[PDB]
Amino acid sequence: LDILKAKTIQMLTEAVKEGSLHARDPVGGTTEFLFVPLIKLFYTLLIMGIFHNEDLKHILQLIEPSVFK
Amino acid sequence: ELMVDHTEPFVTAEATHLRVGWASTEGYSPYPGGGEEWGGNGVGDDLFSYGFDGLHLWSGCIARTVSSPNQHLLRTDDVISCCLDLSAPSISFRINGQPVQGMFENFNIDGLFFPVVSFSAGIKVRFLLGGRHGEFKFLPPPGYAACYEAVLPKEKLKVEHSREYKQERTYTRDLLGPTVSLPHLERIRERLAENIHELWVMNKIELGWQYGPVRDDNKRQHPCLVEFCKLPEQERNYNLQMSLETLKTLLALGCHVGIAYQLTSGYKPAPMDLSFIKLTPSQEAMVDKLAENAHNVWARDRIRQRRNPRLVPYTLLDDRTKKSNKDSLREAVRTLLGYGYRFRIFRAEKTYAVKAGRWYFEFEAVTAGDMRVGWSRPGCQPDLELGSDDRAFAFDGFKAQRWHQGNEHYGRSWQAGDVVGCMVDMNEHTMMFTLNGEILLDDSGSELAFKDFDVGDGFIPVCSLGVAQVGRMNFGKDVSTLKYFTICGLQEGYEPFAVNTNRDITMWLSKRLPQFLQVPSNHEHIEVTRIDKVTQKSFGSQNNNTDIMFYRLSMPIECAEVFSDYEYLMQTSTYYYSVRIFPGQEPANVWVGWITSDFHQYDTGFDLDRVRTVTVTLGDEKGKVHESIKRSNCYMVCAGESMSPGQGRNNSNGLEIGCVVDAASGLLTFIANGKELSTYYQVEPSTKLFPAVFAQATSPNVFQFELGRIKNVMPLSAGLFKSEHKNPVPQCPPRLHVQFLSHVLWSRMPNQFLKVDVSRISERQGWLVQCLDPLQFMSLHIPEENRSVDILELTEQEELLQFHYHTLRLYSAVCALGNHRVAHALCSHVDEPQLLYAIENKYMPGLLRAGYYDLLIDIHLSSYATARLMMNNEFIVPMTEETKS
Amino acid sequence: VDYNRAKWLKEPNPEAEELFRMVAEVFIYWSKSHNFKREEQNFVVQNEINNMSFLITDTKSKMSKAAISDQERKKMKRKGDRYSMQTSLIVAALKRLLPIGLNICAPGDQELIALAKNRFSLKDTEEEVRDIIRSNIHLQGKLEDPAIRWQMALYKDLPNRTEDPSDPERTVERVLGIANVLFHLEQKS
Amino acid sequence: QVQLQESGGGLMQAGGSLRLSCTASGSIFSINSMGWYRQAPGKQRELVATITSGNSINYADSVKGRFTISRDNAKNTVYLQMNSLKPEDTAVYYCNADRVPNGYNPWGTPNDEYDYWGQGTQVTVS
Repeated sequence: LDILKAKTIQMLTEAVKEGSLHARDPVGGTTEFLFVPLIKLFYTLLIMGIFHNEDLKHILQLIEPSVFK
Repeated sequence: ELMVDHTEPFVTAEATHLRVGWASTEGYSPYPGGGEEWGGNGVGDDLFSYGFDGLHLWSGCIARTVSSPNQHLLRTDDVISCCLDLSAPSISFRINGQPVQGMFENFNIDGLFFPVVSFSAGIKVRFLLGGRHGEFKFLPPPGYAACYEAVLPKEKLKVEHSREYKQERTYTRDLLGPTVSLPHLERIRERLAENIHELWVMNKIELGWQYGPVRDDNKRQHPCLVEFCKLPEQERNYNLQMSLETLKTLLALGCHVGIAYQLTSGYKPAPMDLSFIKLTPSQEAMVDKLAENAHNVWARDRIRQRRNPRLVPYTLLDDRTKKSNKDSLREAVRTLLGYGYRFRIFRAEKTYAVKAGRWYFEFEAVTAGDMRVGWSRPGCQPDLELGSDDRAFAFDGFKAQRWHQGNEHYGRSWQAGDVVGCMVDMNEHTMMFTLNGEILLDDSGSELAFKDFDVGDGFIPVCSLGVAQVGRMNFGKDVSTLKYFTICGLQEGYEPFAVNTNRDITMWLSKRLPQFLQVPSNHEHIEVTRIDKVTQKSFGSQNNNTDIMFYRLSMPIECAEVFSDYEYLMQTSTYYYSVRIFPGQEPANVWVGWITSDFHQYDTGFDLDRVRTVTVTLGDEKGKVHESIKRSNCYMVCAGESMSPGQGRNNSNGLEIGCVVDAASGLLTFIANGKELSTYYQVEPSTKLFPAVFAQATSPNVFQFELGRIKNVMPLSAGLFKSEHKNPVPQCPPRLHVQFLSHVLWSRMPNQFLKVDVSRISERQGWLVQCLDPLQFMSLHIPEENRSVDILELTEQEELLQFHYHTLRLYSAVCALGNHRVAHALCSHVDEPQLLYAIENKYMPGLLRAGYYDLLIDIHLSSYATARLMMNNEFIVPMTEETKS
Repeated sequence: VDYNRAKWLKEPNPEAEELFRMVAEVFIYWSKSHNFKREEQNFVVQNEINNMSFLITDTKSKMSKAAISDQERKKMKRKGDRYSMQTSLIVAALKRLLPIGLNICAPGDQELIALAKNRFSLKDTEEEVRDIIRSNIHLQGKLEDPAIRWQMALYKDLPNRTEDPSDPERTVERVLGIANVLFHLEQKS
Repeated sequence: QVQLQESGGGLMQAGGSLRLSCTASGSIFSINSMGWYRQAPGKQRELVATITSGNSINYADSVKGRFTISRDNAKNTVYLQMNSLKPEDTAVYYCNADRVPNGYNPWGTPNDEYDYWGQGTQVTVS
């Protein structure tokens, strides 16, 4: 679970940065394939409550930095 | 010999792949034989290479478990002394001095052999040679040379990658293409002998020598000093031999040969005007050829007797000796004159094909030659030349001409380093080239190479390079890398092909290894008719342009992993098939038998002597020979030799060759028209044999496979399909089909290569090869064909992609809704490192990525997630201090 | 112009820019005057001038009696083909100087040049197009794109910047002068 | 291939008579310049007296003593007789037949290595 935490956090940050820069080569060939499985995994982990307080803080900062500052 | 300084046992999930041995180049070409490029294949994975890993001998992807004192996987500080001998068929090894108990023998002697080590990753190795190239810790065996002694003349010995040109370089990869294999003159005779001996005795007199049959340095007596008229008979014969050789070569040089003072201790030599006469450079070159012939016969005589430099041919001979021989042999010529008597195609991945917009890329030409650059649709075929078909639009600067379904002149020629950029405006349907930053003038007044073309599928950057050609691809990921972009692309608004692209473009190229592919209906000279009371597969080819075709059935028959009346028919393990040759097909070009999955040898002619065979003789701890296992990728017999005397003209029904495989004993037997053939083979345990026939098309109907069965032997389908195993009736399920060997395949270069920290210096203690970067990849294995393909390569393979996506869907469905037993069962097939690599990897097909994510969320993180989500609605609060707080 | 064209691109000399401008003016006069084209065609037909000889730079090149198209030389027997609009020296000089002219203006200025050329295509007079450029000068800088980023980077890296982008009147005049020329070139191509 | 077989060189006290027979068998061409090469244990190799066709014996610094070397070209057979023996004469003697006539080679390198080095025998002196 801890390795999965670190992996999903790093790929989610890289994915949001890549989506921000709007590359023409999303992972899997489509932005849907880039995001949908990753956000599904993150959502399942959040439901299971694996993430601790710091992980939730980073998640909120990456999804919306201004509101959750 | 070579020491490993520190070997990580479990740096990755698997053990370190460390093998050392010798690999033989295929076809006597610089391309070596062994692990295929861009794969997890080391040495000893085919018949071309032979390896040893400390505990096992490796050849053809099968280990032998060699025994030795303190047998173990190679750990730190191991001498590993490998002794190669090629005059004899033996390659031996000694771990820490103690020889291994078994060598390889009868390996194919042809080809050039070199040492080679597959060191996986996370390892440190250091070789040993002689002299400054290393220190020989252990003494070489008697009659053996040093490792560095075989250095090519005028070359500095260095170590590099065996076959792959990978250098971990971005946008600067030298995508080098194919390489190269790498009575009237009797008076003239007498007078020439006279002149030669007087020229020599001038030098003899300058020292102070006299004449006399005895030859002692103290007495200064030189028997050759006396003139040829009075020359002693033995010395006369000695001089006359070289005189005869000189004049014989003079007349054999292509020019007819006929008739048209100083201090003298002895007599006075009187030479002609050797230096005064002027000889043309063509005459100089012809005399040089004569000197080369003289040194060649010298070397031919010498090689019978010690690895001297003169043993090298004249082409690589040292220039000092070459020039000395040239002038020495040209002196006599001057006396005579005075008297007056598989092109490789690289391209970007088809997923990056663009259907609209403005695009540009650069192609480098390090060496000018057979270079073509341009844009081609995904339907382009590797075998066809770039631009020679309507599917490709190419340009060759060296010949200065465009290519699309034809050849037409375009622009000027280029030189080394002349970058060529490719303007393409798909909206305007315009496409042309800029050579060294300037637009070509085409033929009369145009600038565009091609126009008015249907968009169809998106065009892809592509470049074809010929023999001894080096070029580089610059798609334009970074504008600073682009040099002449600001001259043309910036002004006309053409954007770089990969400026917006986040990651480097995967490159797909024409692969050298030819694989067996299923026969297509539209293929020329390939028509397989499936009829049906026994099923038959006949090949009635019509075009017959190609000479020899290799045909293989789709699925193999495997032998027993441990080698040992309808009732005995059901108990038996022998399986029978047959091949019937139609009339008009000459039997001598037909070979019927079995092959493994390792047969990738292609040639215009096939011989059983050219079959790659090596037999490892594994012995005992006492050195006694017990086992001699022979490997081969091809087991057939020749139908011409199997043809009984007179059957080529007397047999109206043709020749039938029946093959029987006994898997319990691993025995292959052949029968010719009811007559048992003396040729039989024995195979290894766990070997998969594919029915296969090689034939040269001489008639419209060549031959046919028959799946019938003989008495007390089960049909072939019984061993092929597990579902039909006890039924002796012959059936032909749709899965079984013939496959012909073809070169029409593409190969993908990995984006990340295994970086090696090789010393690249002539340091002491030997050259050091170290690699501490753990790199892994997932390999999808096709059980039917016994082959492996990287899971990333399925992007271009639509059928395998869809089937694997549906297989992952089936896994998810069968483990869905918290079926814990099925989840535990699937945990073996779908491993945790596999799931982690699949989710982390950026390069991945979308369908496979989604399937692996869903499979992960189903086998794990599913039951708890669902239970917690379902419970979420309820609220039960304990009465505790944290609750009060 | 072919002699110092690479230099003139590397550094857009004031003389380079001015020469491109007045060559463009000569071409505009030639295009607007129908008698100009007719008289040039008649003159070229009368004198049998080989314009492509001047178009192709005289470099070291020999055939050694290989691939002699004497049949083709006999095939061309058209007085109308003797003078061609592509072979005209005025438009050829414009093609040679065109990258320099594009270097004169910024990529956003080039966007406004394209819009103004579209205005010329849409039956608009020179002063009307100039007013349109003045009104739409806001698009420069506002129109941003990843490729435009490196275009601006290279444009600044180019040393000479004799053009004044801070002057809206000068920018509009440059845009107009490039745009009408490109519109006439579109008419002739 | 011309192979030279040398037999003899037994061990006895000084002053005894030693007989050595060297026979050359091989191609019929290039038969000339039979020589003996002496090499002591871990010492420099020296050239013993060399006889050629026509009874031409080439001497050196090692011919000191009582030598009698005679060759016959009919069967390429050489008889060597040692009468006076010295303790320093203990060495291995190799019989060679090189086409280099009498020990000179005007051509140079293309024949200086044109040697047929046959087998030899160890001569020991007490």
